[PDB]
Amino acid sequence: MQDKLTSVAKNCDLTGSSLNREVVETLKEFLADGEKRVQVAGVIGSNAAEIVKTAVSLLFQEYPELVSPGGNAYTTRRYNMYVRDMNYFLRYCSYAIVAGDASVLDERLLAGLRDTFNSLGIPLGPTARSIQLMKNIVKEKLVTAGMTNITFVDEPFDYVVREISETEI
Amino acid sequence: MQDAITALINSSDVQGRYLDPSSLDKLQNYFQSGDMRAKTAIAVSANAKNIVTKTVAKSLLYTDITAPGGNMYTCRRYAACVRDLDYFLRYATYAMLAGDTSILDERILNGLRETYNSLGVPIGATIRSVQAMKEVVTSLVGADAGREMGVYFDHIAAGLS
Amino acid sequence: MQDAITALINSSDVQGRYLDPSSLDKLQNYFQSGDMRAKTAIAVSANAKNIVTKTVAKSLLYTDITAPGGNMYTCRRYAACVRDLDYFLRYATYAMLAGDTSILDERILNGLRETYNSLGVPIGATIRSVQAMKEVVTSLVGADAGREMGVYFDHIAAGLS
Amino acid sequence: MQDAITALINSSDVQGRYLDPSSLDKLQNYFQSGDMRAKTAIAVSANAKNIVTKTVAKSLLYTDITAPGGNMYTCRRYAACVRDLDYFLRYATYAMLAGDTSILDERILNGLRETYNSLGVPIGATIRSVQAMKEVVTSLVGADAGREMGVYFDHIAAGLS
Amino acid sequence: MQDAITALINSSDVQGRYLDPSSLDKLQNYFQSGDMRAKTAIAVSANAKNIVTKTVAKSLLYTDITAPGGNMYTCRRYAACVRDLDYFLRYATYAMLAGDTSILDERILNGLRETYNSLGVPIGATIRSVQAMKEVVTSLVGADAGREMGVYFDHIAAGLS
Amino acid sequence: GVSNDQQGLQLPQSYSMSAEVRPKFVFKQAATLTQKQEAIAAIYRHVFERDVTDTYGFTQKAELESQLIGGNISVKEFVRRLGKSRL
Amino acid sequence: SIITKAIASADREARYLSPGELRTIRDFYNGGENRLRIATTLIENRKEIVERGSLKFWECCPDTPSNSGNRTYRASCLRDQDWYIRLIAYTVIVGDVEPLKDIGIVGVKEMYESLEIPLRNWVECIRCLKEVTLDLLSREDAAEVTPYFDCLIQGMIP
Amino acid sequence: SPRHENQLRRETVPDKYNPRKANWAA
Amino acid sequence: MRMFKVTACVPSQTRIRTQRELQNTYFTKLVPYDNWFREQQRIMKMGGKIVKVQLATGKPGMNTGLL
Amino acid sequence: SIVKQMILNADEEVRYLTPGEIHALQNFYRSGTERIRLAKVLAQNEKKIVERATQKFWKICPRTPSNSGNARKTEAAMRDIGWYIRLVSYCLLAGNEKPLEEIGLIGMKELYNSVGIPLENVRQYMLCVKAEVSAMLTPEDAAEVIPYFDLILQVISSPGAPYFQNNGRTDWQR
Amino acid sequence: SIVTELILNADSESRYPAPKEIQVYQNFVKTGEQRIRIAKILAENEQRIVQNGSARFWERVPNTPSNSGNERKTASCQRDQGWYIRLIAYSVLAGSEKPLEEIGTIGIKEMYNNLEIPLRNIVECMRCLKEEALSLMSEEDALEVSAYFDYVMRSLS
Amino acid sequence: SIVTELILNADSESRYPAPKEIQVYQNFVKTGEQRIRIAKILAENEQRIVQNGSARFWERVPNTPSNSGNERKTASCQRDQGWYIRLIAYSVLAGSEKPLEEIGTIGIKEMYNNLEIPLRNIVECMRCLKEEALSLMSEEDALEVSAYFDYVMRSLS
Ligand SMILES: *[C@H](C)[C@H]1/C(=C/c2[nH]c(/C=C3N=C(/C=C4\NC(=O)C(CC)=C4C)C(C)=C\3CCC(=O)O)c(CCC(=O)O)c2C)NC(=O)[C@@H]1C
Ligand SMILES: *[C@H](C)[C@H]1/C(=C/c2[nH]c(/C=C3N=C(/C=C4\NC(=O)C(CC)=C4C)C(C)=C\3CCC(=O)O)c(CCC(=O)O)c2C)NC(=O)[C@@H]1C
Ligand SMILES: *[C@H](C)[C@H]1/C(=C/c2[nH]c(/C=C3N=C(/C=C4\NC(=O)C(CC)=C4C)C(C)=C\3CCC(=O)O)c(CCC(=O)O)c2C)NC(=O)[C@@H]1C
Ligand SMILES: *[C@H](C)[C@H]1/C(=C/c2[nH]c(/C=C3N=C(/C=C4\NC(=O)C(CC)=C4C)C(C)=C\3CCC(=O)O)c(CCC(=O)O)c2C)NC(=O)[C@@H]1C
Ligand SMILES: *[C@H](C)[C@H]1/C(=C/c2[nH]c(/C=C3N=C(/C=C4\NC(=O)C(CC)=C4C)C(C)=C\3CCC(=O)O)c(CCC(=O)O)c2C)NC(=O)[C@@H]1C
Ligand SMILES: *[C@H](C)[C@H]1/C(=C/c2[nH]c(/C=C3N=C(/C=C4\NC(=O)C(CC)=C4C)C(C)=C\3CCC(=O)O)c(CCC(=O)O)c2C)NC(=O)[C@@H]1C
Ligand SMILES: *[C@H](C)[C@H]1/C(=C/c2[nH]c(/C=C3N=C(/C=C4\NC(=O)C(CC)=C4C)C(C)=C\3CCC(=O)O)c(CCC(=O)O)c2C)NC(=O)[C@@H]1C
Ligand SMILES: CCC1=C(C)/C(=C/C2=NC(=C\c3[nH]c(/C=C4\NC(=O)[C@H](C)[C@H]4CC)c(C)c3CCC(=O)O)/C(CCC(=O)O)=C2C)NC1=O
Ligand SMILES: CCC1=C(C)/C(=C/C2=NC(=C\c3[nH]c(/C=C4\NC(=O)[C@H](C)[C@H]4CC)c(C)c3CCC(=O)O)/C(CCC(=O)O)=C2C)NC1=O
Repeated sequence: MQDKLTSVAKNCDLTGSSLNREVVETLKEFLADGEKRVQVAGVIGSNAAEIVKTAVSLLFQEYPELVSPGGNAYTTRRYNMYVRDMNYFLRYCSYAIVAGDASVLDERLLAGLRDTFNSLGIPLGPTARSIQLMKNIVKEKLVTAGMTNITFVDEPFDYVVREISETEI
Repeated sequence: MQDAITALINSSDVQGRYLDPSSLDKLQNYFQSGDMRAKTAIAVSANAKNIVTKTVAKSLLYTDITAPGGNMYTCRRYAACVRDLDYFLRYATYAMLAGDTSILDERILNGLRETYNSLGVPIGATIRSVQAMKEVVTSLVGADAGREMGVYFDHIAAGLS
Repeated sequence: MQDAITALINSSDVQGRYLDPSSLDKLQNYFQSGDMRAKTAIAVSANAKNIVTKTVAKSLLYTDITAPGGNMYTCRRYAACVRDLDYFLRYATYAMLAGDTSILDERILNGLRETYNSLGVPIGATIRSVQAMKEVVTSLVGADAGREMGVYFDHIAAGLS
Repeated sequence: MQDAITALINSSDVQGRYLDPSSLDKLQNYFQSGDMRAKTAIAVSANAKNIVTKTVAKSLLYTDITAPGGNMYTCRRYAACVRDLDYFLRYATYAMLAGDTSILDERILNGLRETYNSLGVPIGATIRSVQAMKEVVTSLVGADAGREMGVYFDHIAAGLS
Repeated sequence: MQDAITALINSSDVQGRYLDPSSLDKLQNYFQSGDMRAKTAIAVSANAKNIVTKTVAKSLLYTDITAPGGNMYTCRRYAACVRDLDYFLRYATYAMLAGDTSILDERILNGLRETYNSLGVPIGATIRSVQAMKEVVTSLVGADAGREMGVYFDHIAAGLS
Repeated sequence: GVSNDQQGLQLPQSYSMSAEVRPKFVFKQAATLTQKQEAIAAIYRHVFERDVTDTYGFTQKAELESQLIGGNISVKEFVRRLGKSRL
Repeated sequence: SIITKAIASADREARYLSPGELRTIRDFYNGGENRLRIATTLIENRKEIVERGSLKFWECCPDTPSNSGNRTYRASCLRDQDWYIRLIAYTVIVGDVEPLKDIGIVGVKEMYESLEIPLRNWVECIRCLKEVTLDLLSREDAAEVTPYFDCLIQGMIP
Repeated sequence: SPRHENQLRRETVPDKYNPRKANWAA
Repeated sequence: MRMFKVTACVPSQTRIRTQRELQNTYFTKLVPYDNWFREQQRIMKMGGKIVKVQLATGKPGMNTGLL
Repeated sequence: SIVKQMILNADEEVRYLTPGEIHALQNFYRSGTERIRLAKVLAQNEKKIVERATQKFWKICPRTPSNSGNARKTEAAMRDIGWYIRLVSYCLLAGNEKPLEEIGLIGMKELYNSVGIPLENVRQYMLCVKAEVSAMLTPEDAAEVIPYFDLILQVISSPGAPYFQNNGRTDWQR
Repeated sequence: SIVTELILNADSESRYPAPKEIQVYQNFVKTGEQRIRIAKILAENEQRIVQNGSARFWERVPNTPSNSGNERKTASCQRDQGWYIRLIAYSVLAGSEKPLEEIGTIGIKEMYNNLEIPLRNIVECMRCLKEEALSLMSEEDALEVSAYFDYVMRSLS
Repeated sequence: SIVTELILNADSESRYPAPKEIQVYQNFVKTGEQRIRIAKILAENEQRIVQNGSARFWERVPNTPSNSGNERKTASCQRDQGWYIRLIAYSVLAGSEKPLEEIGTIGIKEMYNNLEIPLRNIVECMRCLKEEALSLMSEEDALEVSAYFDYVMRSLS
């Protein structure tokens, strides 16, 4: 996996344009938000359990059939698996927020995720909904902490959804 | 793997019969050729690094493969290609000693095309490299031994394609 | 691993003779004790966690070893000690069911002294906790069953030192 | 292993008390020395292979140890000695960076003396080569940083004695 | 392990000198006995099972070793003893072919006494069995080859003492 | 994770409890010969995917087995020698 | 990079990034602009660096394939020198030796042994380039740049 | 397209006088 | 081939986190010479202690005949 | 510590520390005086923070072992909280959370299960302690210290509060 | 025995014995009287079993080392027959073939090949001994005993 | 030695030397006179080979540490040449490359990189030594000696 700086530096040699003006501008823009990325990751790590618990409770509110008999969140075994996987998603999204690059998600979260979920019958719609709920809760916590320009926080979660959701149109 | 003797034995065994005179003649031909096969193996073993260096020089250097964005870009990929060529040369020597291409199919060619496609390794470029290696070996060990080794080099090239 | 029946069988086998009336009496005694042994095994299997918790509360808590500078200080070493006690209890139950201490010798006491000495685990405190576990098991299951489990716990403690 | 901070923290934690002012002064001293430690680590890392080359040249070459009948005779034993010296230098740099000799005890001297005794590796020559390595490092990084690194080189030599 | 040629080479290489005329004469002597060595090895290979059968019948059967309480009692221990005798014969053949006892010291006698003492194997009975096997091999292959094999049989017996 | 290229993961205890149980074999030099042979058969079933030792005439196995039964080597060294075997 | 190393260390233990690792990452993100300025200085002066260093290298190491009359060898050597100067600049941008190691240190000995180019000559050339670069950098910037030259030299030494 | 021998064409007056020599040699 | 008779105690440093079954950590075994450096490094890096090392098989200072 | 972690990572890969790791070590060394000042501040405010947090905790959760009328249990609970504050100070000095993990986090749930203390009570106590630490320290000192208390809480926060499948009423106790 | 088999089964899964294992253990220890009395009738009738079985075995297999005019060979063959009867009594007592396997089955082929005793002859003698011993007990008692006899024959083939 | 190799090949299968091993052993044994003669030739002409090879190698590689004007370096290089001739004699005597491997081949790259000796220069010196040595014996002996010279050269590469 790579972070933003590593990918940009390697692309500098790959593309043959070296350290031109556009690369310098993108590097400066990225470095301007680095402290905010670290702060966002700190907030996510300090409130991980609360975020996951809130998101899973809201998911079971919006999908009451999940916890009913025959549902996928039926029994504490599957409930614990739900919580565990949502923690996985939150952890790797925090990693991607720090790195500024989505390669960590590609290599350690999304590679083979669809195969696993098809094998185990894990529904993807509720998975995307839970990721979006976690994203909303993280945004609420960041607004509470006083952060202002936190658009990049949307990038991992949304991206993950786009990678796991099926094609409808 | 099976060599020429084992290939003839297996051909006779599926019919449940001893080696017929034609198979015995093929066996005697292999036994007679074993001396030049050992000589070729000695020469290739002694000049393997030079062979691979000349192969890369006449096949891959100063093309786009070694440029950034090529598949031999960075020293790690260059060394990986050199290692693959070393494997090809060594197992061509094995097959030349054994008198048949079974070892090449078992240890190299089974799924090598799929692996190369997955990794983005250009098949045409490595086929060109194998043919250049065949020319280099022919230049080193002579015409007859070069042709004998080129049989297995051509087998490798066909298996890649 | 060995049990009472196999122990008697081997004792008669080294002599090359069938089980004498003394050995048959011992075998019958084991057969009669089997029902009580099964009841003790069921009770200990049902109350293993409670037994270990009561043992720790009785012997190890509020002593020097659990205070800072002791071997049961920090949560990791506390958990390790609890896990060790759980294994002691389970293998004592195994030995009680078998009627022999051989499983304790080969599974628990093999290399345990050396590991404890290398790691600095206090053997005196371990023996004290084993005796406390014997007392707790006796208070749970009864007197005779407590006596049998106690003889196996005493074998463990003697093996430790 | 442990470093200076970890050693002080553990020495305070076994007593169940915060870091006393003596420990805080020691921690401040380590933090102040950290700049020199990092500079020395960078310098040693930049010259590791040359350091080992000079060590062998000035300690072991052209002595009876590299002559036939010596322990550094044959290429494999020479290579083994060079490998050992490389590991010695890397772990001494680790210890100097950490400001603690515990890593030397855990990952250098842990069974090394017994291995050398069983293999017939001359302990006197090894200590001489370690001292030569200390001298080479001192000549590279200066007298003060050289002395600081020589503390851990001398710890290695004393452990091997 | 070492054979005769490698032993001479090692002794000469420790001095860092070519093989002196005495070592060359010893090498020629070893070279001129290779045919007898091969014949003896083939004969022992062909009669190994019968040799072990005769050895057991001559030195171990109808004694207290095979009686209950003896170490050759039960089928597993009898099979283990026969297996050990087979190992002794095969490695003595290896040593006879190699012209050196290094194979015995490195693959037979390395801590054999310690394992025998730990398990209670009677070393005196084993040495008697080795002598019986030496006598059987001498009676099978002749006087000269019998004595040649008996050299390594005596080496095994001395190693067991 | 065993290295920096491998991720670390967590499994709730409920998933482990509900899952099928692996029968784990531990080799002890004090165990009887039958139990040692059972552990050795387990080693063969894992390394070779099946006890192929008798089928292919793995006679050298005997020596290895002795070195394991007498306690000279461990299961780790036994497996290492099996991996380097001709079988 | 150090960001990637910290993320991998946290991932191995199945834990979020600890406050200390976050502090380290924040410090390097703060230093990123200074590293970018240093790398820009390296890039803008790469041609003079390569020119002076190559002249010095052919003075001190004349028996080398680039200094043998072959135009292609000399051109390839100069291209490689420029390549390594640019790689050091990019790895200065990143702040750790990881990009330079991944592109031109892992397998460099094998690549140049296959090319039949002596690695000691490469060490001499990198030494000359390092000296020329240090001539035009402040001591503070040299503290950032020099260790990558040293890493390359160590990776090139047989 | 199994033949690539046409693309393996590999890849004059010296550009330096007195090559591979040191300055100011005694 | 040269063999080392090695006695060691290698406790597990992560048994609480992984909840692996308890294993005996004090062992004595024969390690081939070619694997002993790596084995010793592994034991050292796991925090274990190497108690005794002996050259069980082979002779010190041998120049040939190692196979 | 951070130095120990870097050395262990380098030794696992059999290599010297990279220039970036050395620079991170140099930054950590430069931050040492501030770290020591923070540790001293935390040490000097230990007793008062513990006392106020105990008051708040007993106001919040009365049905606890530390509020069962046993003086030994109360002393043990206050001692445990002081120990966790001490471990946080160790983390401040060491530059990472390793002292906390190795002394009071690995096996903490198992320890409290064996001793008999409900972990939700421990979590509420630690939340009260975090509130007290935030109240006493300056905003910068709190911003530097609170993350370690949040790290402690994250270990014992699941499963548990919050609960959302309710009407929000808390007076159902009767 | 059955007890050690159940305990090892539980130990391999790192768990206390399951209720079904406990029930099997209790059912086994209940039959101790029957096992002891079967072992007793096996010990008291060992001589006649050996005599009748050897007579029948020599009747059907005359060309055998024991029936070759050697006194010591005949004596040792009858000793072996008695030893295997004793081992089967041990197996009856233990409730499993473990004593027989440990004492006289593991390595039986190697031992008897070293002695140059044909294995088919010993299988025939074991069959004769089984048919002689089964006639001296109730059919319900025989269920165990015959099985153990089969264990000797299968291991010897 | 090849005898050790074939014995170990037989032992790896826990089996007496098969006819292939015995044939190899007899073939090796029957060439003892030739191998001893080759070893004597190499020992007697060691200084001549070293001198002529050093001359040719310094002509081919003028820029080498041997002829950099350092007397000790020249002496060390010539001693190395003599040592490798001796090791090739050992390998000829033993019938295998094992003495050469265990004395002068395993770790040769590490040792010479520590000494800062270019490996290509040593390869060229070994080539010159091989050319000098093969000119002092018949073709049949040259076939055996060149194999081990090529082994050294390949280990350096
Ligand atoms: C060289 C002629 C061309 C070339 C090669 C190249 N290959 C890789 C990577 C791999 N090559 C293999 C090959 C084999 N697997 C086998 O089982 C065998 C039989 C012995 C062979 C030859 C494999 C497995 C890999 C992947 C593992 C690895 O990366 O080492 C690379 C590197 C690719 C990368 O992205 O790093 C390269 C460069 N590439 C060319 O362009 C040449 C034409
Ligand atoms: C608790 C009563 C006492 C205590 C225990 C304690 N032990 C360790 C370390 C280990 N304990 C074992 C135990 C076993 N090994 C075996 O083979 C068996 C039989 C199946 C058992 C029970 C082992 C292997 C270890 C090593 C570590 C590991 O998990 O592999 C510790 C930890 C020591 C440390 O962290 O340094 C502790 C605390 N200590 C006391 O003070 C109690 C009296
Ligand atoms: C060089 C200074 C001296 C020297 C060294 C020498 N060592 C060996 C063999 C071994 N050395 C080790 C050493 C270590 N193991 C560790 O874990 C560490 C800590 C990092 C060290 C230093 C080991 C394990 C071995 C044996 C295994 C192996 O080599 O792989 C030899 C070879 C001995 C032989 O008989 O072949 C030598 C020569 N000898 C000297 O004379 C120098 C003074
Ligand atoms: C027969 C002459 C005597 C005898 C032998 C006996 N040996 C064992 C056990 C072992 N024997 C060995 C020996 C070797 N194993 C090897 O791999 C090699 C080198 C190829 C040798 C020499 C070993 C290691 C053991 C222990 C492991 C095992 O059980 O096989 C036994 C079994 C003893 C027991 O049951 O513990 C026996 C009976 N015993 C006699 O009484 C004869 C005089
Ligand atoms: C100059 C200081 C030294 C030197 C160099 C030299 N190089 C070549 C040829 C090549 N160099 C490369 C280099 C790289 N490949 C990569 O992926 C990278 C990125 C890290 C680098 C730097 C390559 C691929 C080649 C092959 C040709 C090509 O570019 O396609 C030569 C010519 C070799 C030949 O045989 O033609 C030379 C001379 N020579 C010296 O003497 C200096 C020490
Ligand atoms: C009788 C059914 C068959 C038969 C037997 C026979 N046996 C021997 C000699 C021996 N038999 C044993 C047997 C055992 N040893 C054990 O440890 C066990 C397991 C408990 C058994 C069964 C042994 C050890 C011997 C050797 C002598 C001794 O006891 O000391 C002979 C004599 C052979 C000879 O002298 O060469 C014979 C004939 N022969 C038959 O024909 C029957 C099929
Ligand atoms: C000559 C062909 C090349 C050459 C050689 C050279 N060697 C040295 C010094 C040493 N050479 C050795 C060699 C060996 N040690 C062994 O154990 C073996 C295996 C039998 C060999 C071959 C050693 C140990 C040394 C160090 C000195 C010593 O003998 O104690 C030098 C001098 C190095 C120095 O810096 O003094 C040289 C020059 N150099 C060439 O250019 C030739 C290609
Ligand atoms: C073995 C069978 C089994 C059971 C029973 C089980 C229980 C269970 N009860 C739950 C919730 C809940 N359960 C309760 C209430 C209570 N529950 C009780 O057993 C009490 C009698 C009662 C309180 C008096 C409440 C209030 C919730 C919602 C918690 C929340 O707000 O998230 C949940 C979480 C899923 C959800 O919120 O729908 C599970 C899994 N899991 C299982 O696998
Ligand atoms: C540094 C690692 C470490 C910790 C944490 C630790 C804790 C610890 N706390 C204990 C007691 C105790 N701990 C508490 C604590 C609590 N009660 C409450 O209401 C609170 C919510 C909670 C605060 C954490 C209580 C009440 C006891 C007394 C229990 C008893 O008397 O049985 C005990 C048992 C008795 C003793 O050893 O004194 C231990 C081992 N030991 C260690 O080595």
